[PDB]
Amino acid sequence: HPETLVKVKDAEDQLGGRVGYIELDLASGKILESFRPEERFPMMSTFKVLLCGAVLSRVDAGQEQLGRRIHYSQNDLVEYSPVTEKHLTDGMTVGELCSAAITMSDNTAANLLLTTIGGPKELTAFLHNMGDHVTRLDRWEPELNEAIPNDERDTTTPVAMATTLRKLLTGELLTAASRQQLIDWMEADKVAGPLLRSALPAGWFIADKSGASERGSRGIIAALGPDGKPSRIVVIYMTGSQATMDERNRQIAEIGASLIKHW
Ligand SMILES: [Ca+2]
Repeated sequence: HPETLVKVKDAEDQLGGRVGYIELDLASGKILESFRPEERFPMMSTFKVLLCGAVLSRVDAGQEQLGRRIHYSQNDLVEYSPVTEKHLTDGMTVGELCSAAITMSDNTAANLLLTTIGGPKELTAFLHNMGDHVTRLDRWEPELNEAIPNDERDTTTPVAMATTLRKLLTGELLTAASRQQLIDWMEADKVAGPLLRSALPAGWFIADKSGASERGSRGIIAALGPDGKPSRIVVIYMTGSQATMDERNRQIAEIGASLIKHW
């Protein structure tokens, strides 16, 4: 029942640490509501959407193909690689790797993709090149995660991430086909059930990507809207608390319910 902003502040009171929140209109790009919009939070696995954005950009520039098959070895596997560990013989295409990174948060998939473009620093250059001088990626998986306190490495701000996500999903930075492919992968997210999706009514569209660090942090970026069409971008970051994963998940779910009931 509580207003979104009230619920967000409540969440922070309960969890400790900091909670960052922003809602932007997809069409206009106007900020509808926010909390700690310009403060830095760790991106965690939410960066994987940006990564595949840079990938699709290379596809649009004719420097990459989603169908290009990549072979790797057991030496390349890092923690949490549910998809890539199953394809040591047949490998995976660039498209499949992006699907795995986004829909399953596969870590090796992200690392392989990062190699195709020259590493974390090259992703940062891509961000700078599209007008995002705030967001920065510094490390690989899984080090880029968890999460030492307000160390600026591998961080963004609610408003920076939201603005950058809007530029990727709308506008002419990517071709229409690539824009659709990006949101398609996000729609198929398979590991964000307990979050915003748990509070979404029937017939609503949602495309999202979550992130998490063993202890302290949690995040979700999403494009959602009623009647099977996305109309708003929501970004929620949490960090610096000693609360359990269950509590973190619950608070996000409650913030999502407030957003919907007050749409
Ligand atoms: Ca507070």
